Amino acid sequence: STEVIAHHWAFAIFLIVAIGLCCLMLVGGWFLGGRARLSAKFYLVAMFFVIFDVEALYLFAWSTSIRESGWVGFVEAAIFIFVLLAGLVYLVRIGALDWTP
Amino acid sequence: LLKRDPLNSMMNIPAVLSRFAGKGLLLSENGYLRWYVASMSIGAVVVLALLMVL
Amino acid sequence: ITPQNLIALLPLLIVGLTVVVVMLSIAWRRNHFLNATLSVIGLNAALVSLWFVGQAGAMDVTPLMRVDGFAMLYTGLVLLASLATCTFAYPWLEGYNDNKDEFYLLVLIAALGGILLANANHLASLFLGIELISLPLFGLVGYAFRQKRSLEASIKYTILSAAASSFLLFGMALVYAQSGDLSFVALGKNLGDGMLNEPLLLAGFGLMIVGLGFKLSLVPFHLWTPDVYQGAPAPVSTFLATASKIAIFGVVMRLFLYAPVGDSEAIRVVLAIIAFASIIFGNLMALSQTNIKRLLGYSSISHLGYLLVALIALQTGEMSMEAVGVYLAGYLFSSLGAFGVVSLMSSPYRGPDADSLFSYRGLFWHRPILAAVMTVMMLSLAGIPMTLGFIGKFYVLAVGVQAHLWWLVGAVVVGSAIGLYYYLRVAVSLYLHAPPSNWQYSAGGIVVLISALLVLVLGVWPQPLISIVRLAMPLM
Amino acid sequence: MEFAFYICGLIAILATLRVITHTNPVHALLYLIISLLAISGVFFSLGAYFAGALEIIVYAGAIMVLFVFVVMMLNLGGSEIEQERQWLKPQVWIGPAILSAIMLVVIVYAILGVNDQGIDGTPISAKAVGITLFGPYVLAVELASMLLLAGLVVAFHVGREE
Amino acid sequence: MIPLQHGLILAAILFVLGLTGLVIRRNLLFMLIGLEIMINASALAFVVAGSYWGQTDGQVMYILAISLAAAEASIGLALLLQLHRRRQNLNIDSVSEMRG
Ligand SMILES: CCCCCCCCCCCCCCCCCC(=O)OC[C@H](COP(=O)(O)OCCN)OC(=O)CCCCCCCCCCCCCCCCC
Ligand SMILES: CCCCCCCCCCCCCCCCCC(=O)OC[C@H](COP(=O)(O)OCCN)OC(=O)CCCCCCCCCCCCCCCCC
Ligand SMILES: CCCCCCCCCCCCCCCCCCCC
Repeated sequence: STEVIAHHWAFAIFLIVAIGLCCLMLVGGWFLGGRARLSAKFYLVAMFFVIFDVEALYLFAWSTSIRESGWVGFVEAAIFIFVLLAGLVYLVRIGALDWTP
Repeated sequence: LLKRDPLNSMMNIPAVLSRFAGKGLLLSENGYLRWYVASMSIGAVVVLALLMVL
Repeated sequence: ITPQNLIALLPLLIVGLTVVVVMLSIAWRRNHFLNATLSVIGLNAALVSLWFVGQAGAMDVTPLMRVDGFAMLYTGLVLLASLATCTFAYPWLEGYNDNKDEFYLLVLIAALGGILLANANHLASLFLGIELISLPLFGLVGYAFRQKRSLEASIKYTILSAAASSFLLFGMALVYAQSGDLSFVALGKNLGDGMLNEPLLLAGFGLMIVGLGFKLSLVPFHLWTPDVYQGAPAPVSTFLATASKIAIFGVVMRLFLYAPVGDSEAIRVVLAIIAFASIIFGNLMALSQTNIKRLLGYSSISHLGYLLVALIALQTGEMSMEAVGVYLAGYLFSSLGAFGVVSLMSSPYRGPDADSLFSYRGLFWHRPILAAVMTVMMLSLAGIPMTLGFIGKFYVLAVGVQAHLWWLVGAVVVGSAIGLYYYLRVAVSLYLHAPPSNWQYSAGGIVVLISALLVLVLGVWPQPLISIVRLAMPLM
Repeated sequence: MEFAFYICGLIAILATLRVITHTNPVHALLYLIISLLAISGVFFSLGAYFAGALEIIVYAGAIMVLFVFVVMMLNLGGSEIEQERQWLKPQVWIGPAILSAIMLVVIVYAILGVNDQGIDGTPISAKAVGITLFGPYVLAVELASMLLLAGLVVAFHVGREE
Repeated sequence: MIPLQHGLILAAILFVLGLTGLVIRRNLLFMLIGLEIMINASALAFVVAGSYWGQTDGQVMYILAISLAAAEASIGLALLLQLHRRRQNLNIDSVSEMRG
């Protein structure tokens, strides 16, 4: 088409101008001027983020087509979110989602 | 000449072959995970080649 | 979506609701007794609800799932394996100083994946069921991660099963690239007139064969089996050796049944070579084993080789599915009793530092009935008549004779003789001379005694098992 | 379409080649993130817009964050491994390299003889993927929720301190 | 306009690269990295196959594949943390006690 290729060109120019502006900014910074054991809680938090992010992707795909899925899709997403909240309650109650004991 | 029962020994030969083959096969169970992955990839190569040549 | 389709789903729903209920009960308080009882209650309930699914009939519940009596038989085998695993796990987990409750949640989720594989009619459902029995087994094999051997087995099984999952997924992707449909019945439909052996379809099936033959301990994807069996907790070894093998071979049975590329001669020849090598290598490597776990791993390799021999005769014969069912019942009871005797002698869990060696020599002179059960299962896995393992061996020999698979029949005989040597060595070491106390350990003893009595009774009188396996028929 | 597909495929191959040979773990993870960005660009070239968005959101934005977190936690700097460089000398890697090359050439031979009408590149939106995902694939959705639940339970059980 | 064969070959190249990285590396972390490479290559192959036929099924299998990849990366990094805690080194050849 015409508008879609104009928008593709605009998006590509946006990309390259932003990246070039940042790189030129750092290049000009380097040019100018004269010279002279961590705990497992971090792993657990990042891991919980990954698992709930994938489950969030499932809800992302659900949310776009609500009126094309009927009430059965709502029911299935309801068991999905129930298992989600059951896992969240399980993590909270055992101390997984607490930074301090 | 026959007092040691030669036919019994010649029929005992497959037991010797089985013991030798089992001892030889147990050397591949060295306990190295990297060799286990390598053997999985070797078996994948063999299976793929065998399926391609028929 | 019909409510009768909801009636076909009851094992899946009951196991999932048991998962949620046990998880919430753990979140309320950590009680080993209550959570274990809730787990076995949910598994018993699903096993009972199989009767209601049988009264529901047989139907295709999804483009994904299909339930018939074939699926109910495999579901029942998986549920019985899981129930035995929980029963052996409680006296084992009595000695575990860390959290004893996550074990049952992982066991239940693995049983859910086994049920999915029992009912799977689709590449997506097959992949999902494989991963659902694999990842809880990653947790369970290294449940005692502070123990050096259990951590070693966990790392080995996790790395190798992730690699095999990648192989299986890549093969599925190539198969879907050729076929355009992930349904089992369409895997070879778009070909025809002798053009069944397309190279991409064959290579995709080869990568799936690599993944599934890792999962079935088939040679040469077998080297993990003695290490993982020895390092894993003994109830986990029981669950792996019974439930994982049975569920994955059931779904492989179904895949080779409805795929039109299952009639390919190339795949038949490759599986024949794999079965031959599995039987011979698994029997030969167990000759000089003093560890019962590694010995049973090599034994599992050989028995899955016999099962593969029954798998090859699928298209030519007619009694191949019945042969697989009868063999799987006998193998399930035999491996259940064997790894159960190992489990109750390894119970309670003594800690990460103490050794967990079985020391079966002289077992009769201080623990006689378990020695009797152990030698009964040694005779059954040897295929000796008066045992159901012989009935399975007879079925495998019948389908190999009917399909004229003479090389595999000779392999069965030779590997049977080698198996006789090592099984009889174990069984007579039980009665040589060597240099609990609650009701759950008694329940585990009850479970192994019942399985031994069942294998003996169906050895002498195999007709009820034959009739109930023949009752199961698929949607052909 | 094709142009972006070929650069992104080439970038992914090059970045993976730097991944499997590098010694520094953070640098290898950075090359892996670059390869994931390239694979997402490949997905956007094919019309799988949801797959590309997920390749950035989930793979580069969650899983590689977990790997980066673990590497930062352990402070890995080649404990008698960077000092050895065992994987660099050809007497170690010459076997696995030709083994993987043989497997690759067999797979490529299988690929080379198939029907290829060409990928159209018409965008399959995330709405259609949602309709299918909550139409014919709802058991997959539920059992994948239980799959991630199993992974979460296992990873908490193993990755504690006490 | 894009051939299906080219996408499949790209996925195969990434898969065999991940397998090589899995085999040749003694550190467990690079083994996990190679596993992630292989599973991402398989997911890419499924996306290519689904996009060729004009079906959603390829992206759905991609979603299932990345769910598995997230779970396996979580479990593998937990096991690697356990190994580094117990043995203070990530050499996978030292985890070789069971043999025979
Ligand atoms: C006449 C030809 C035509 C007719 C052929 C009929 C074939 C079937 C009937 C004959 C079978 C002959 C079997 C011969 C071996 C019998 C087993 C034996 O002798 O075991 C003893 C031996 C252990 O005793 P020992 O020597 O003390 O070893 C110490 C162990 N660390 O044990 C061992 O060392 C290990 C034993 C391993 C298992 C036994 C070997 C099985 C080999 C395959 C048998 C099937 C037939 C194959 C063809 C045979 C030759 C024709
Ligand atoms: C320049 C030479 C090389 C220099 C070094 C490498 C730089 C990065 C190169 C890769 C990224 C850019 C690729 C080129 C994109 C240019 C725009 C383009 O070709 O758009 C076409 C198409 C538009 O969409 P469509 O409607 O299908 O149009 C087809 C015809 N009507 O577009 C599409 O369908 C999708 C467009 C691509 C996907 C979005 C962008 C992905 C970016 C990935 C970055 C990867 C990491 C880079 C790391 C660099 C350092 C190593
Ligand atoms: C053939 C089917 C199985 C038959 C039974 C196998 C054996 C089961 C256990 C029965 C009891 C064994 C008692 C052994 C006593 C040994 C005494 C030795 C004294 C020197």
